[PDB]
Amino acid sequence: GPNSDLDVNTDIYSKVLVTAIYLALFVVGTVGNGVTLFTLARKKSLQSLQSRVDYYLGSLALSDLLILLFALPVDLYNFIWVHHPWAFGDAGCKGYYFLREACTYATALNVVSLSVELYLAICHPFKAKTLMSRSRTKKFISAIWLASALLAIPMLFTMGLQNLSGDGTHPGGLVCTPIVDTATLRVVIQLNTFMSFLFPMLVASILNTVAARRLTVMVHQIEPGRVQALRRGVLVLRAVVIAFVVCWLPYHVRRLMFVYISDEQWTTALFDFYHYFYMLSNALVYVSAAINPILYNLAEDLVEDWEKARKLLEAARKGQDDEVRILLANGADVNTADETGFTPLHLAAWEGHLGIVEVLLKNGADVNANDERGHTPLHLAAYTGHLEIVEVLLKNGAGVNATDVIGTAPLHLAAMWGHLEIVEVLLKNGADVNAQDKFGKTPFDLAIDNGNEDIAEVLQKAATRELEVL
Amino acid sequence: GPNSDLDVNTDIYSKVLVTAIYLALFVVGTVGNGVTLFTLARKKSLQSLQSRVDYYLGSLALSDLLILLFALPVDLYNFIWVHHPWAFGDAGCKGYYFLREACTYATALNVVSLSVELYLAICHPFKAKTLMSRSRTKKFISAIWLASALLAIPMLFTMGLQNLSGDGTHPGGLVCTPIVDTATLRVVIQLNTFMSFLFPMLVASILNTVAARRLTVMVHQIEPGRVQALRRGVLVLRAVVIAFVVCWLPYHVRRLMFVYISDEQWTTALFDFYHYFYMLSNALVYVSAAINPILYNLAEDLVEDWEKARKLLEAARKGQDDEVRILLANGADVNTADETGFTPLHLAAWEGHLGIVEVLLKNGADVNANDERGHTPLHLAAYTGHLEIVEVLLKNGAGVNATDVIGTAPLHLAAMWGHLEIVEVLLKNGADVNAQDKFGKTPFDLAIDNGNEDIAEVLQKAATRELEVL
Amino acid sequence: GGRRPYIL
Amino acid sequence: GGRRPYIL
Ligand SMILES: CCCCCCCCCO[C@@H]1O[C@H](CO)[C@@H](O)[C@H](O)[C@H]1O
Ligand SMILES: CCCCCCCCCO[C@@H]1O[C@H](CO)[C@@H](O)[C@H](O)[C@H]1O
Ligand SMILES: CCCCCCCCCO[C@@H]1O[C@H](CO)[C@@H](O)[C@H](O)[C@H]1O
Ligand SMILES: CCCCCCCCCO[C@@H]1O[C@H](CO)[C@@H](O)[C@H](O)[C@H]1O
Ligand SMILES: CCCCCCCCCO[C@@H]1O[C@H](CO)[C@@H](O)[C@H](O)[C@H]1O
Ligand SMILES: CCCCCCCCCO[C@@H]1O[C@H](CO)[C@@H](O)[C@H](O)[C@H]1O
Ligand SMILES: CCCCCCCCCO[C@@H]1O[C@H](CO)[C@@H](O)[C@H](O)[C@H]1O
Ligand SMILES: CCCCCCCCCO[C@@H]1O[C@H](CO)[C@@H](O)[C@H](O)[C@H]1O
Repeated sequence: GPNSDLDVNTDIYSKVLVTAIYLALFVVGTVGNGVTLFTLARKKSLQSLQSRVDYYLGSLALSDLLILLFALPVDLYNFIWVHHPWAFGDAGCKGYYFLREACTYATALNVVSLSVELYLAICHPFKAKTLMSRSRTKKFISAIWLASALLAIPMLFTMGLQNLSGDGTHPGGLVCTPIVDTATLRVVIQLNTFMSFLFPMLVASILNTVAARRLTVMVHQIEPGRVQALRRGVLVLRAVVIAFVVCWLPYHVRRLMFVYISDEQWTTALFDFYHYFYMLSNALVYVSAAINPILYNLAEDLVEDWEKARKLLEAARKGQDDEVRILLANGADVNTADETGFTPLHLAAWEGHLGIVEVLLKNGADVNANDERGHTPLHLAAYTGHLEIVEVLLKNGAGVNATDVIGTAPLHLAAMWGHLEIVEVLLKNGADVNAQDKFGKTPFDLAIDNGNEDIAEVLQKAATRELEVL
Repeated sequence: GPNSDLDVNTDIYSKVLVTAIYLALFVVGTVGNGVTLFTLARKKSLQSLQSRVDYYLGSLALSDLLILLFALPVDLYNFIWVHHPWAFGDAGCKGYYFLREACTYATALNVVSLSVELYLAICHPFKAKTLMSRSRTKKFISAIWLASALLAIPMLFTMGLQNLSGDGTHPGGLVCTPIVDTATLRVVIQLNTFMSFLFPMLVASILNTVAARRLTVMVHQIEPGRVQALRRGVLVLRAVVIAFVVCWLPYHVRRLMFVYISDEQWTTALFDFYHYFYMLSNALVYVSAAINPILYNLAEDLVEDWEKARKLLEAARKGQDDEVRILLANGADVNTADETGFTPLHLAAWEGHLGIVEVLLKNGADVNANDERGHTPLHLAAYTGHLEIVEVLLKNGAGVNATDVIGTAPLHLAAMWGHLEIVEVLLKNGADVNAQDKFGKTPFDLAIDNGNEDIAEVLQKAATRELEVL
Repeated sequence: GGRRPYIL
Repeated sequence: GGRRPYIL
């Protein structure tokens, strides 16, 4: 009767399991981040960059402890176990949601700032020696925390206490909930998804990628100890960014679900699903708070994974059949990619190396992997002129009508570069004889363009063959 | 007597000249930004990226109009002409400072977002075709404006009305001024300098540089019309970033001057200087609001300047004496630099090309230009082994004791690579015989390391020679 | 349906 | 002197 509607109906097993995960993440997170904060505080580094990096890691540790010590216990009591009434008053309702929002901005901005300091260390060392200072980095970290508090102000006005009992008078129906319309709530949830998640993680990913490549080039073409440390920092920060994106995506999907699904679609089934989804997505938020100190400890492991992946790329290109076998057996990432977006399979198909292609596919290589322009291994094989690789690829389930950013299909590339044999085999496997690129060019048009009169003929024949169908 | 202290004492000529600049920037800025807003609003683009870019340019135009229509007239009346009393009340005082702050964040965040969308267009075209959408860019621009308003909230609490007349009762002593202590004011001014200026412009500069290089490589390795458009966008955005940094640096210095200079140092001379500095720095703020529409119109000019600079680099490296003469006469930037930070002089000194070095210096090339590791042309000349270039460089005023990030001087490089003749000439010009790198290596130590026993001898002689003096 | 969640 | 500006 009085507060029946506010009942959540998650089974007791769920609550106990989630409580176990929450308490496990509480101790792992508090010990990990506590030890980090303590150590870094008592630490004095000769090298400016080491000091500056540690200031950022100290910020990340502080934000994590605030969520684990203050947010987690409140969440466990009032959102996992006792859904109504809210125990902690109006200020507690606003303070809880303010703290959580502000901590996401602080984490995101600390990660982006870290990725900028590393980028400059690697790509502008001489300017970085002068333009950077310990005391200026401290001032900037203060500005980050103030900016994070300012961006979280909307939660003070969007969240509050409401009595959702039948007639709004029963004390059991007193809940911490949004106190603004859906239109207003949509705006604030989108602000957080963009400015704490999508935008900052996209910028940290770009800076981290460019820094990693530039380090490889500046090494390939110095201080051994600096390169070793920078390579660890880049790879740790990459694991931090990936960990952040995986852990926060469900949370942002859940909040968008809350404002985008219409009343009519809110069945009890969907209501029931939501409160289970809440358990999973809030668990992953506490994983986010606990994982960074563990990632710092796996720095040498991350360098090894990276060394293996990069060795498989050279093995697959250079034509070292044996090297590829060994590296795969170890556990080297078969679907790793270089600066262009080429996987080992891309590099194998490009250079010939029928064997290495067969070995890679067998281990479970993505046959339809796209480089940054949308070229599949089948594109590369058609372009260079290797029939056996095309047959092997098609066999393993390669898309015959896969198109790049310009709308170039494999049949376009076979016809353009005078590969009659390949034109034949692609047609046989269901290649559209009149596929057009952005500019209306068919395989036939490209055959004639490059004075390939024999291949224009077979394509004419392929075209008239379609016409007889009707 | 009653409000004498509040008198500013800028001459009438200053006020009239500044009024002329302000009114000139008002019409140029309002027409330029007005035409931009009007056109872009009525425009429908087939290509997603063109639409998305135009949404950002429309934001930049709106922010500029708000400053020119609302901030400029209030500034002209109450800060240039009539310093006291403030005419526009408490809400006008807070609103004026809130609007200006929010517009800087909106400009900065729009520029960074634009530089991300271009980076992805150039470096991740295939993923950009799918991950991006017109409606999602509009939602993100809304979040930017909300974020900008939230980051400007401190100005609502830091600025207000005060009566600074002798006894605080005279209506003429009513001023719009900070109403918080210096400690609080310092915090909010630093927040703006970091989050509207330093951080966002550093991120936009990195993304813009990487995109420009990556476009050159991906071209050198396609859609002619897309490359042409992207090259214009990168170069326009580069001019926008540089324009922003030049126009806003004085303003941030003036605000830091206001909170960092102590009462005792505030002489009437310094007070008088400040109010002149205010005229210049606020003029440059309105230049910022007026310049972007002009920069869009110079897109082809920017591409030409860029083409000339890049041709001078190839001319100076390849050894085309004539090509360099012609390109300099045109007006090609003599102090341009490549991805490594090498100027034409760097590339000339590196390849030999005594003539081209002499021609470049004569035109006013920076002789002590640093690449990204701090190598001067003299470093490069010493490393390769070109005596005549070292003499020519030293003559023109090259630093004989210039050190890279590792602390390597030219004498280290001459000794390391078996260049006896160069060791001699560097010593003669005041090269410290016992300069140490970060690892304690002297030129003598490096001579012995690389089995250069003859050069170790001359350096021993150079070392003992010093000892006989002192 | 119509039973929306109250917990964000 | 101690006469610091009032205009930010
Ligand atoms: C950051 C997460 C913390 C959640 C738990 C906080 C419990 C605080 C309860 O104390 C009181 O709550 C009242 C409610 O309005 C206030 O009037 C009063 O000032 C405050 O002292
Ligand atoms: C009672 C609940 C706790 C809420 C307040 C938590 C502290 C907020 C973060 O403090 C920040 O710490 C940084 C050092 O890492 C400083 O650079 C910065 O100036 C400072 O603002
Ligand atoms: C939940 C996030 C809470 C963050 C709240 C904003 C904190 C930033 C306030 O400024 C900082 O205050 C410190 C004292 O605390 C000073 O030592 C420091 O110099 C100053 O810059
Ligand atoms: C006599 C010449 C006939 C030309 C016919 C082609 C159509 C003209 C160009 O149309 C416009 O091109 C823009 C690109 O500049 C698009 O962004 C816009 O959406 C589109 O409407
Ligand atoms: C962006 C800069 C805009 C500056 C111009 C604003 C002029 C508004 C002056 O109106 C007065 O404002 C008071 C504020 O305290 C009100 O209380 C009062 O009723 C009203 O008479
Ligand atoms: C005294 C002048 C009045 C102050 C208010 C000026 C308008 C503030 C900017 O509006 C923003 O315009 C964008 C379109 O580019 C939208 O994306 C966004 O949703 C919207 O919020
Ligand atoms: C001085 C600059 C002031 C900027 C203030 C920006 C606040 C914008 C709040 O969100 C926007 O509110 C609009 C209301 O019309 C909607 O149209 C739009 O969709 C929505 O996202
Ligand atoms: C910084 C602005 C980036 C805008 C992105 C869109 C670039 C489109 C350039 O023009 C178009 O190029 C095509 C070649 O791809 C031509 O086929 C077409 O005729 C022409 O209109």
